[PDB]
Amino acid sequence: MDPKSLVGKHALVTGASRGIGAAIAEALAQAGARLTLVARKLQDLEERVERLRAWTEVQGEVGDVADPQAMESLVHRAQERFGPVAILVNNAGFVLTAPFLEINEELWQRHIEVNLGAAYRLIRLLLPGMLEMGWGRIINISSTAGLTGYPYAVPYCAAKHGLIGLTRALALELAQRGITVNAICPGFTDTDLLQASVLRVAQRTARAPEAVLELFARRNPQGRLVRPEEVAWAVVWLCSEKAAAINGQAIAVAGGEVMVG
Amino acid sequence: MDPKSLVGKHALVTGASRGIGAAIAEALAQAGARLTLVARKLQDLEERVERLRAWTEVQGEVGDVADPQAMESLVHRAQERFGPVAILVNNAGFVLTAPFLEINEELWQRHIEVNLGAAYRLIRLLLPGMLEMGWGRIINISSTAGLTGYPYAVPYCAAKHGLIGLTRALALELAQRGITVNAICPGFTDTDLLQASVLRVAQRTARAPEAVLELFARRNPQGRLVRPEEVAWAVVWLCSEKAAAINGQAIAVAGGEVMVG
Amino acid sequence: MDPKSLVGKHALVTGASRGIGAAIAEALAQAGARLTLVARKLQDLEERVERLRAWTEVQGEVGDVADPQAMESLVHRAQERFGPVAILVNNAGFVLTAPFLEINEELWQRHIEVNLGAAYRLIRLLLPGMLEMGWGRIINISSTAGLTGYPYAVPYCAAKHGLIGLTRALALELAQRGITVNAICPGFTDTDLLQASVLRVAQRTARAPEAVLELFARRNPQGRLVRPEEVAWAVVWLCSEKAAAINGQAIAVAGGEVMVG
Amino acid sequence: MDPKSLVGKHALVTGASRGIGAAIAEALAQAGARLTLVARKLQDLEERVERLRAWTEVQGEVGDVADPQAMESLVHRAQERFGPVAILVNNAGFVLTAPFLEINEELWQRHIEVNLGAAYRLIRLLLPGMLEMGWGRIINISSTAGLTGYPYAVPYCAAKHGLIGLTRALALELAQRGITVNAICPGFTDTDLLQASVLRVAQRTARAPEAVLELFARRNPQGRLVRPEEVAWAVVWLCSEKAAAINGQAIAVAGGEVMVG
Amino acid sequence: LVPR
Ligand SMILES: [Mg+2]
Ligand SMILES: [Mg+2]
Repeated sequence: MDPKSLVGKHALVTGASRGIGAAIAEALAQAGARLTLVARKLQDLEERVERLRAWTEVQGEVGDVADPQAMESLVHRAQERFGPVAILVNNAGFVLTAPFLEINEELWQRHIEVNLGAAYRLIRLLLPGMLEMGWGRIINISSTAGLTGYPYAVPYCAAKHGLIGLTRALALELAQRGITVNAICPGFTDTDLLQASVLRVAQRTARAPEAVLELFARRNPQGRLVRPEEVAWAVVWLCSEKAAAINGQAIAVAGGEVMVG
Repeated sequence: MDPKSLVGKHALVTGASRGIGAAIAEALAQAGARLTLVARKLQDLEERVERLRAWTEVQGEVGDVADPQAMESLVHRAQERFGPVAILVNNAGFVLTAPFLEINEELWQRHIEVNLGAAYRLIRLLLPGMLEMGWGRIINISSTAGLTGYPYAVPYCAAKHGLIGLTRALALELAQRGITVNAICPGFTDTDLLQASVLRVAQRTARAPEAVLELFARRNPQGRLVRPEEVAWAVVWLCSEKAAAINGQAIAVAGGEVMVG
Repeated sequence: MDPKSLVGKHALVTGASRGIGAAIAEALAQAGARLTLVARKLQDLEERVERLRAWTEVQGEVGDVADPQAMESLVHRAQERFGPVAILVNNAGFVLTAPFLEINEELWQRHIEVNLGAAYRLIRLLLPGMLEMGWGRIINISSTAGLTGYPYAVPYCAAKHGLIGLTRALALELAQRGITVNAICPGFTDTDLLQASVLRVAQRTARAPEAVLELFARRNPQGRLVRPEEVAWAVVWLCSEKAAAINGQAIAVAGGEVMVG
Repeated sequence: MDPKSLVGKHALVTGASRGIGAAIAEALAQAGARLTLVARKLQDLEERVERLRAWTEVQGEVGDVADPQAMESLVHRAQERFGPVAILVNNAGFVLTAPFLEINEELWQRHIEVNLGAAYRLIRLLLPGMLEMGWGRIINISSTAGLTGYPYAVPYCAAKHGLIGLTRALALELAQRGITVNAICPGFTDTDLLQASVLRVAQRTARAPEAVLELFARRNPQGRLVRPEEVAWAVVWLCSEKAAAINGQAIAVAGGEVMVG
Repeated sequence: LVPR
């Protein structure tokens, strides 16, 4: 990508304070896009906004993507300051692994609403602006669980696969409207949250954290975790005008764990 | 298949009064399975039960698969009469095509609950019986909308793709527990509901119903609609013990419209 | 199948003397099809023919499927005795696992000619007869290596994927000609050929053959090898007239190792 | 020049004088890679080399990729001038559409050798250099015919699917060796080669070339042909170190015609 | 949540 590629394009990213969302925001900022970063907590969001102001005009907003009323108000405030959103990156996730019979109606609904319902409601709010402008990019951060199954992750796989279905059908519906709809499907990514789970099980099984990291990296044929910057690289690539022919695709960022076709 | 293959196997089929569900019930009845047929209306359900009693012991139960309390009671009554369910065929569907922006929260939720949530709740209720027996078959009737996108059918594609995700993850979870979990994905099938829509468009465009049937059959490379019996043939094939190696699969019954891999 | 049995249908099966091919021939013989069994050696072929004559009219023919002149003559002799071939099961395979740089031009060509070229030439020879009759079934026995990659099996994966490509394009070309073209993709199957591949990789990775057998069965989520009868069950299912809507599909028989969609 | 990403990386591109190959060479030249451009004809290759010397050090070599002896010598000459090849883009293609029965052994072999065999031999020649350097990129330009079937293009689909199988297996084999192997699958692209295919099908189906061009653009949901720049954009994206996690993937560049997963 |  060029240094002044997405200049004058308002991009909104959810789950932006840390991990994958933070790296996506950083890659879009280095490309010149004006950013709206959405996160659940005030801590880490304001620090990310201050850091990314060195490259572009950045803004932060706190809100729960599951709450429709909170998002309807948040979207209005963000579009009032930086205009309509041209690039939307849906990066909200939730996974609680358990045997299928131990998943009650409430936990089933939470997986569906966070991983699929939130993206539906945000697209519904920002799509009129994209249609009015005649150009747009909707990028859904799904997972390898949206392309393949995992035991003990039935609700997560069902919701993430549903996000690929939403991606594919909407890509065809908006094909001749100047908007592309794509999904990026990362495998296990090296985030501060993952490093805490590695350190937790290492402290509980009397093992070194490096030995525990091997268990997480085992599914990746490259023998390592995916870096958040590698997920972000796939996102920024799609925002270019030369990526207009990329539509309805699920790009796996998992070292070969899932090989799409 | 053999004429006395599924003798002594209790099979429960939803959406059994007409179309695909009726053909599935007929094929399972000719194979010798004891049937519990679930449908929303009393009318065609009792007629189907009376017709299928010529081949096997049949039972009819009326209930809304979206209501959990109604299904919890229905399952208890059916298992009291014919014992635990060994074969579950989830065939509940709902589709209302519209532009994405014209899909309110209520309509979005209805697509998710009928096409995905109902299968989750019925599997949750009948899986303990299958685990106790050490053998079972969970067959989810999805659609080609679970494998590819269609414009103006975003919620239907999202829910049907979610049913493939549920299928895949649960197939891995139950792989060494004697149960196979598979999805059958029909394309446009020649049902009384579809024939009403073809006759409606023929009477609105001054065309013969045969010319309108060409538009519906256009996506099928074979130039015809899928027959309900062809969907049923794929269901009964999976119930055999020789189909134990078929697990986590999505079988498209669409003449080549979707070519799986 | 009893109501729509294969009586009066000439079926030709390659690699028929042992393993998957023998189980396919047995299933087709019990269904009433007249069989032409092709194999490289005379030894187990004539024993299989004598055993299967209890169910149907069987014929044995020896030949190398890689040699075009030998197959052109063999086909002529078989069609002279039992008329044109209605069902063709391409079950010729060859795999020699090695690092990519240790695969010379000769060995690369052998993988392409046995696993893909042989199916092309046999379809070219028998397709005019199927078109004349207005009905036919072409069933290509590929592998999970036709749907996913495996290290140290690059030429085998390339040739087996090519067979899926042949399957898909020809299914669309013959969609309205009464013929279905499908592929069955088994995982590791319990055969004498598998035992040779186990001993080969054990001698190359400094491991015991029992550890290699367990490693291959570990790829199958069901914790066991696929039975040849399970592959045969998927073949005979496709030959029914009720399986006319199954076209251009790749059916994985691998317990969930590969989940198609 | 500002984009200094692939500076000091020797990239070899086949089919580089015109169309997709020319756009790939242009994108790699603007990124700072030293280029070896291979084409069958001296015409247009020398002119492309002279034009691209404004951005980077370029070299032109004429040779038939089907001939192994000619390629073995060509590779030696190119590596003598610019050192070992770090990026290999296999963009050799050949398609002659016809009914399956009108494809003789010679024409079948030409499709296999040009679309699949040439990539195998070039990877075999350049992979030792990539392993020695500890870094590499193998990018196979396949097609939507490598992911789905097309009537009247059976040999092209078989060879292009085989190139995806080569891509997948080799990606796993080289996963921990610093090299990624991926395939880019364009749909109908606006090139001089496409105009020849349009004129060929028009002369064979008694239709005007304008009607054939519209029929091919109708398969693309975006209602237009893919631009060569769009295919090139997907190639250069993969060459970055931030695309190291993209391995064993097939990226469709077809507006949503094929939706990978 | 710092704006601007
Ligand atoms: Mg597909
Ligand atoms: Mg897959």
